[PDB]
Amino acid sequence: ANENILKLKLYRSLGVILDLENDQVLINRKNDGNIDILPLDNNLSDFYKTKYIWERLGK
Amino acid sequence: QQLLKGLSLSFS
Amino acid sequence: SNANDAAEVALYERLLQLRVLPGASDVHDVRFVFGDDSRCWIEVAMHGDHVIGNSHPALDPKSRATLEHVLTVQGDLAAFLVVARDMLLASL
Repeated sequence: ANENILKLKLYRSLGVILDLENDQVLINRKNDGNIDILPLDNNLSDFYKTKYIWERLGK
Repeated sequence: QQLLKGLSLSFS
Repeated sequence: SNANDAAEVALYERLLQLRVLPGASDVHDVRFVFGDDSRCWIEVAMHGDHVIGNSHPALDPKSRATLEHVLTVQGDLAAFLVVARDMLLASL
């Protein structure tokens, strides 16, 4: 599972940051000082969370 | 390009 | 730690529905798999013949040419994964 370090780098290179101390995911698409915050403590479906993240990674 | 290179070396 | 790394990868996989696997043709190629169910995927080779390899919903040359430019010229993996995902999802 030594590949897991590299996978995490790839994921972080997308600008998606796990922030579990705050039970949320951060999305840094522009590096402009603005973030999208996606809470995980909610009743949002997995499908909705996935659709949202890719929407924010897009244009 | 270096992130895919590292993944390829690991998978190989 | 190795345990925590494995746990974070699993969450990324669930959140993005994106898994990174060895390539089914050359194990050192990288296969990006989109979706719960392997519904879409595309393979990329690092320094071989084809930069963009096979993809389950096959893609036309115009689309493949666009993906190579995003990946090789622009060097933007997020952008490549975003375009590839849209392209593959739209060819299902």
